[PDB]
Amino acid sequence: MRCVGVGNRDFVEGLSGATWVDVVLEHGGCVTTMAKNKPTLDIELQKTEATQLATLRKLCIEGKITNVTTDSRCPTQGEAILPEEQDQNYVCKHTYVDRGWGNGCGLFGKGSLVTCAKFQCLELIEGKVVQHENLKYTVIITVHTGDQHQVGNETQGVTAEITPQASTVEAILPEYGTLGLECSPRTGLDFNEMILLTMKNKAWMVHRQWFFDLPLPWTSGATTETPTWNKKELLVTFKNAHAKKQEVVVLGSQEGAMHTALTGATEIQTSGGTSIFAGHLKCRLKMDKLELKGMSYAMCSNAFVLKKEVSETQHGTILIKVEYKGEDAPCKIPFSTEDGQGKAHNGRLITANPVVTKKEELVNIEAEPPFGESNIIIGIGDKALRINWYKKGSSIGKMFEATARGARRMAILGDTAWDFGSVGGVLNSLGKMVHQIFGSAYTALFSGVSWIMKIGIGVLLTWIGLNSKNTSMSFSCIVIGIITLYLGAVVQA
Amino acid sequence: MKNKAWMVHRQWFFDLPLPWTSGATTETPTWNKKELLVTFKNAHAKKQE
Amino acid sequence: TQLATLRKLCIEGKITNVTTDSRCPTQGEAILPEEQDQNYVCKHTYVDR
Amino acid sequence: TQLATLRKLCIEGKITNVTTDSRCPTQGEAILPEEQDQNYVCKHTYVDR
Amino acid sequence: MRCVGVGNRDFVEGLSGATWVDVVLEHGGCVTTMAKNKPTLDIELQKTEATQLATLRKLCIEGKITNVTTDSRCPTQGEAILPEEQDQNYVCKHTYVDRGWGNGCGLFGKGSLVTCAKFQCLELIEGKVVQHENLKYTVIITVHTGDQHQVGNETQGVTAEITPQASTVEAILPEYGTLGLECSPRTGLDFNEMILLTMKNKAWMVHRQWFFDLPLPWTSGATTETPTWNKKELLVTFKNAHAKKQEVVVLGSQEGAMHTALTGATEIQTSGGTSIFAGHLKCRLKMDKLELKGMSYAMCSNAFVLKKEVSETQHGTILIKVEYKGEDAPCKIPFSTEDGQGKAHNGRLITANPVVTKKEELVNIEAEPPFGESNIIIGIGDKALRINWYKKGSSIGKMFEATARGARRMAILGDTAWDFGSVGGVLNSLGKMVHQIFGSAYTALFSGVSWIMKIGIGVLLTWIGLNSKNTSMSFSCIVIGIITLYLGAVVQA
Amino acid sequence: SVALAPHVGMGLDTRAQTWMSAEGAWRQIEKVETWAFRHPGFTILALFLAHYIGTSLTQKVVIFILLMLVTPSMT
Amino acid sequence: SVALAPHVGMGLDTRAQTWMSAEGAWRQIEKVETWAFRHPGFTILALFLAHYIGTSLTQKVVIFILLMLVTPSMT
Amino acid sequence: SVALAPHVGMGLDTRAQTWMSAEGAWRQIEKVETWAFRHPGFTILALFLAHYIGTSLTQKVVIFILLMLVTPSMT
Amino acid sequence: SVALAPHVGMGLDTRAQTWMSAEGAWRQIEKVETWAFRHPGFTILALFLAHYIGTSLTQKVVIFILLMLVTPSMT
Amino acid sequence: QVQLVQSGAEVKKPGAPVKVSCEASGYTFTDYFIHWVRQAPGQGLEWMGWINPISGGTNYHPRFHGGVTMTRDTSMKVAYMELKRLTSDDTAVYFCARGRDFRGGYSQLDYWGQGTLVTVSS
Ligand SMILES: *[C@@H]1O[C@H](CO)[C@@H](O[C@@H]2O[C@H](CO)[C@@H](O[C@@H]3O[C@H](CO)[C@@H](O)[C@H](O)[C@@H]3O)[C@H](O)[C@H]2NC(C)=O)[C@H](O)[C@H]1NC(C)=O
Ligand SMILES: *[C@@H]1O[C@H](CO)[C@@H](O[C@@H]2O[C@H](CO)[C@@H](O)[C@H](O)[C@H]2NC(C)=O)[C@H](O)[C@H]1NC(C)=O
Ligand SMILES: *[C@@H]1O[C@H](CO)[C@@H](O[C@@H]2O[C@H](CO)[C@@H](O)[C@H](O)[C@H]2NC(C)=O)[C@H](O)[C@H]1NC(C)=O
Ligand SMILES: *[C@@H]1O[C@H](CO)[C@@H](O[C@@H]2O[C@H](CO)[C@@H](O)[C@H](O)[C@H]2NC(C)=O)[C@H](O)[C@H]1NC(C)=O
Ligand SMILES: *[C@@H]1O[C@H](CO)[C@@H](O[C@@H]2O[C@H](CO)[C@@H](O)[C@H](O)[C@H]2NC(C)=O)[C@H](O)[C@H]1NC(C)=O
Repeated sequence: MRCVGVGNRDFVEGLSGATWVDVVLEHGGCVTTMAKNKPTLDIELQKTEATQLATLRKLCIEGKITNVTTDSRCPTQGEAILPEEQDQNYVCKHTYVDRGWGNGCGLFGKGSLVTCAKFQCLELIEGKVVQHENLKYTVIITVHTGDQHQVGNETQGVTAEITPQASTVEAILPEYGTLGLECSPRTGLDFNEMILLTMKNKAWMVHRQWFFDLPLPWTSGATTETPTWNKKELLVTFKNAHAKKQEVVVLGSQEGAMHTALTGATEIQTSGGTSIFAGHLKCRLKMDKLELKGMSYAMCSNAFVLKKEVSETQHGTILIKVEYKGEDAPCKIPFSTEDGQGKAHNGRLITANPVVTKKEELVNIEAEPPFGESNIIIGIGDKALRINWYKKGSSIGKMFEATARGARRMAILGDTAWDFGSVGGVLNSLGKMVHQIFGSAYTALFSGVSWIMKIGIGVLLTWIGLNSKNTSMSFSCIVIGIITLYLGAVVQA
Repeated sequence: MKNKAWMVHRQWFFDLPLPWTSGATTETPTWNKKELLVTFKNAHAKKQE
Repeated sequence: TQLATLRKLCIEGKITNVTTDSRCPTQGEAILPEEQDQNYVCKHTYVDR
Repeated sequence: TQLATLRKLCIEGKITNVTTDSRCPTQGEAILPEEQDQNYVCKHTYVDR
Repeated sequence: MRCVGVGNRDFVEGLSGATWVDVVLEHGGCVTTMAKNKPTLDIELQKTEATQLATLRKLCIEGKITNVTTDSRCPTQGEAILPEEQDQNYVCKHTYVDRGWGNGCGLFGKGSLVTCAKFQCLELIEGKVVQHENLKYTVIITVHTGDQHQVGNETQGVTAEITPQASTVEAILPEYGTLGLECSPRTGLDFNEMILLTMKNKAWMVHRQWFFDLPLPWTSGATTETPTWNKKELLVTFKNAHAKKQEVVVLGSQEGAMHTALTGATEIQTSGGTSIFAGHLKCRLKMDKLELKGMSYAMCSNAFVLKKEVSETQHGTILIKVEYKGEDAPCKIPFSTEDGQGKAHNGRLITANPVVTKKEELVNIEAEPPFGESNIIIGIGDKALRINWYKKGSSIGKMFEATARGARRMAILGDTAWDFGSVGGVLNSLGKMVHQIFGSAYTALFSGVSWIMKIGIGVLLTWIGLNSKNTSMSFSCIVIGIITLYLGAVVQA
Repeated sequence: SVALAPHVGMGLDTRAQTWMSAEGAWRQIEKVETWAFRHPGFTILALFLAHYIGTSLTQKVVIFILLMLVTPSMT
Repeated sequence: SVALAPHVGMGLDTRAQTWMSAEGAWRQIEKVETWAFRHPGFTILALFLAHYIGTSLTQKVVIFILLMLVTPSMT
Repeated sequence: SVALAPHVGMGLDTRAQTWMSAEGAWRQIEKVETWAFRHPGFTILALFLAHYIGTSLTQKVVIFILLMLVTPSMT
Repeated sequence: SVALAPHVGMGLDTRAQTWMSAEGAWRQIEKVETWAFRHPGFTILALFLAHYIGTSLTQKVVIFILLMLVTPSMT
Repeated sequence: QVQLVQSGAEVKKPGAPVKVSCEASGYTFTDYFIHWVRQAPGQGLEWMGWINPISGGTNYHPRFHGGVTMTRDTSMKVAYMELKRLTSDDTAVYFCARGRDFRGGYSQLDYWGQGTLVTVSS
């Protein structure tokens, strides 16, 4: 939705051939696609919502206990039995207590005792898996037209629905042609192995095999009037006291403990129909049909005026707000970036065709300036408005920043990050394959390791590598330890 | 607790990650270390809830 | 016979009167007038503007 | 021109009211109703009694 | 019992051959002195109450610049002179400014100008010396009779005033005789080397040289009109604006910087007299003519009943508040202790002679029980009130606490800390002399070292003593280093 | 959280059964077993780390057991 | 209990902040530090065990750290 | 006077609490720490200076610590 | 306080004379000299420390200068 | 009730010191200034100095510095003032006013005295 200053905009430039670029869309941040002689676009995945949810298992968190019973036997006579043990509603445990002539038993010793009490859960947690083919990926696509109001405006764009039923969708941009989206909704987040529990008005996305390993009593989740709770012994606690009688009490509301146990699990919106944020999509952008607006217009013959001071985005990109004081309203904005002490055209536009649409309307021109001091000219002739700017940093700075950004992208996305901005490529595909193999091998080893334990194992691996005489083993241990330290320091985003 | 008391060693009840009070039977208490209950989610680093 | 309450932790919590102040990136830390109020609990975060 | 003031700083001050309340050993901390106010500054200290 | 539960009291027991014990009386905490046949009595120093202060000099914290007059002479000529330079009410500075034809001078070049500003300084600090001739001391002495509402009562006592003129006094206790105080205020504190500086309503004790070395204008204190200041430029800054002219600006109020510069100084009182607190002196307690309260009193024959829960003070001394239920009013309480069904009588009795004065007023006794469980008996027959106390602790722990207390005393007090419980011993005197020599040599070395720099120097010195082959100095360096670690961890009381 | 610091190992031991003695005696062992059986891959990594640090078999076993216990519990 | 098995280390990592990421990142470290500072006696026992099993200094340090981490966490 | 010369080094001391002891105890170290955080390059410069003058680790460490204590304080 | 952290060394130098340049140029040196003059014994102590920590003459003089500079400013 | 009452009308010849006084009562003397304002016959009001009786510091007007002296004498709560060498020109009525300590209260004066008029003639 035309995000500028989001800090995660991830510029993507270039086209492989047949005019398409492969990009990966994530909830946090955009992608900015600026090809030659095509309108630039600031695309992102806005929200993913599951239309219909199937409840698979429902644990419970609170519990009320009623109808406490108790049967006892003399020591030698064996195990005590209540008729209500076979009732699935009741939960109970056998204990051994001492009996005697004061307890009514004729023979001294330790006698068996079982005390069965009713059980029902006041509140429940309601895990409900998502069918992977009832999703709805909503990609919002702005046009980056240089309008007056859209600088960071999050309500302006074109909406395209991406579902596994109809993945390829041509989003008709207004006056810019029809962009072609060939997407892959089936390879995002693997919702098959996720359960998406709901708690109470606060849902979360949880990995499938963990919700099956919660020490809470479950149900079938069959929307039945009277449920049959399994493993009810987890809530109710049976205290044998001084080994003379057994008393049963409920352990209490597990809401806080469950909230604690959900740390590291991405949250999710559940207002109205569920809407899954914090997801990624792999839409491939086919820009065959994207035309420009003003390719048929003329050049402006009059001057420009700055209406808001220029500012630098976190990614080094300047933004310019000019107003055209001239009579030929449909026009083009001449834009040359004069370098310091030389007229070298080193800075390039990020708005494909800076166009003034009306005399009254303002226009936002986005442009990447050179890393040095660089003037910028917005007009024609000697009365041309000249913006002076000093972008700070070095090209080595951008290289380091891009390397760190790509390392993070590979950390969250994994093998899929190799396909971000990947215009075709054959070496890139081989890198993706080898990364797939190594990432699967690493994920098998380091699954379920903590924030700090990953760093500890990485330090241990590095120390082992430094002190390994075998050159191959030493190099392997050092290399894997460094990346383990990185993953430990970036995990739990 | 609430109608269920326990005997706990002194130095552990002073080391519970829960917000305390003076215990002065005051009408309006002053909870200390309230950050243990409330959780601040920065979401996508664009707003805090 | 008689018990002296020494400290009282709390277990549940209700939250009301959510406020928020923001500053531009270079302008520094944001301040709410209600930070000095012991009743309120809050944390500073960095967001993009 | 058009400077935008921010982060006013106190180079002087005044105290006006000062209230004290102390409690006995193993009776917990000694809170005040003014502790929750946002204009009162105060510190806990132990005193032999 | 004016001093029971004061948190810093420390017992002195045992007298010399002439039934005298000397003691140092610090403001924080008292001294409870007991002997074999003398009544235990609380002695606490209260105030020093200096009078007739002479003011040496007056530092002044905020000034006012008036009558800014200037004179500029043409370049290649003598330096500018103003008549206000000779005046002692004015502050002036010489500088060089650029003078051309536009400034009026014939030939170009740097010209000299002066700006004499009339210094008038608003708020000032008065530094006052106290002479030993008029230094005072008030000492409250309380033989803690078994008396109702006397425990920790600061309002009850027999004051004794000890000034350098007639330092030796004799405090007439109302019933137990007359204690003698043959003391020396000369060695109590270095009031010759101190300055009392009074800012607004507050004041402090500061070292004389530190006060004289303060960067603040000062004038001799003679209560004269329109005083002449010295070193005025400490509150006047002259700024040369691009070597064209200069202006005079007074700095401002040095109150906050002065309060920060006073960290480490001990605060004092000013309202209602000087009344310096935080002092200390050394008394020699002459208990020759003290007598107990009727050693020949007939022993009580009726039982005693408790009236307040027995509470253990910080130092482990029990407090028993009993009411006598008999008719023979003047009698001496029968007190005895046991331990594990054995009358060990290891429990001592601080209150020397527990006599019931009136039989209507309840009487309270302070006793020191043994470290084990002990049963305390306050009667003669089977009507005897029996108190059992369990005193948690160990004798080794008691020894460690006493050693730590003694070290803390040897840190607050220097060579004079060896006379706290001295009975004029031979070993104690030799220890005092050797500590005097070593402490003089040490504090000569570390005079002025801060709180953290002392710790750093100590750890460096112990590391040096650990790596020196010459053990003759390795041991010395390690000992000095540990002493300095302790002093750094104790300083800034 | 609060549950992460159970009141176990303290000096107050009496005759009466403690609160959830039977349930709380084996919860740590059960959670360690569940994590280990749900993440079998980490077993070989723990073996690898133990084998390249333990010179003797006793040190190998000690390090392997400690790594097996610590990682689920730090989770 | 439930809190003893946090949803950390699983394969679901995204851009958005997880539930109690900031709070839950350091809870284990904080509880280990609190237990260690409240039971200083066990430090010397851990040192003793590490010293009589670690032939080399690296093994000593590894065993000592593992013992320091495991015992509060098994509590 | 100026705060540059506080009355902390004089030998005179007593039982009573000194003026602004609580703040002045750690004021200097807080200033040194905040200066070090503000300007981290001088850490590298002091490392280089200590490494090119200190033959022994004791010499290098003492020079580094003194140099990192002087610059924030002598400013 | 605030006076202990002066605005010295911040990269905002210009041609115009700064506020209190003349005084603040030498306040620190005056403080060091007056402290080293009012407390002569620390000169002996610093000489001892430099002699017993400084192998070479340059290391000795560097240590001595740093010791005589840090202590007046750490007061 | 808080009020300031002067010493009373005084007359002296040129070249003779005069000691105009100002009584203070009803409030804490040490917590407020005495701003000692002046007013010539049928002329504009002219402030000429205030003193802080908690400390005794004096902030004279530049015109009157050295020519006048002011003493607090907090024992009797009486803010005295003296003129070193009274001249024929300096004939006026000298009010004493109460002001607050802080900056906002430097220039606010409440509970003025009636004013000791000093006539100077030969
Ligand atoms: C320092 O500067 C002040 C002014 O800021 C000087 O005060 C001045 O004092 C003279 C004293 O004779 C005043 O002159 C008189 O003026 C009145 C005006 O009506 C006139 O009637 C008298 O006959 C006499 O000429 C002068 O006005 C006054 N300046 C003012 C009030 O702005 C002060 O003298 C200076 N200090 C010195 C020079 O030592
Ligand atoms: C379980 O306990 C409840 C109440 O504790 C029992 O409810 C009783 O129900 C009968 C008729 O169904 C009433 O006449 C009684 O008054 C109820 N008891 C009350 C209200 O205390 C119930 O019978 C018990 N057993 C089962 C199997 O539910
Ligand atoms: C974002 O875009 C919308 C629509 O383009 C802007 O809403 C317009 O606002 C202007 C003036 O602010 C009005 O004249 C239009 O009528 C609005 N159009 C609508 C509501 O459809 C909006 O101002 C832009 N900016 C923000 C921050 O939302
Ligand atoms: C906190 O929120 C409450 C409600 O959310 C506010 O209560 C309002 O109180 C005023 C009068 O006190 C009523 O007129 C409003 O109708 C209330 N708002 C409601 C009911 O939504 C309260 O003012 C807020 N602030 C504080 C400091 O409590
Ligand atoms: C704090 O002190 C001020 C005065 O120092 C108190 O103000 C009082 O206010 C009431 C009316 O609100 C007046 O009737 C009193 O005369 C005032 N006191 C004095 C000494 O004049 C104030 O009540 C105190 N407490 C608070 C919370 O401000």
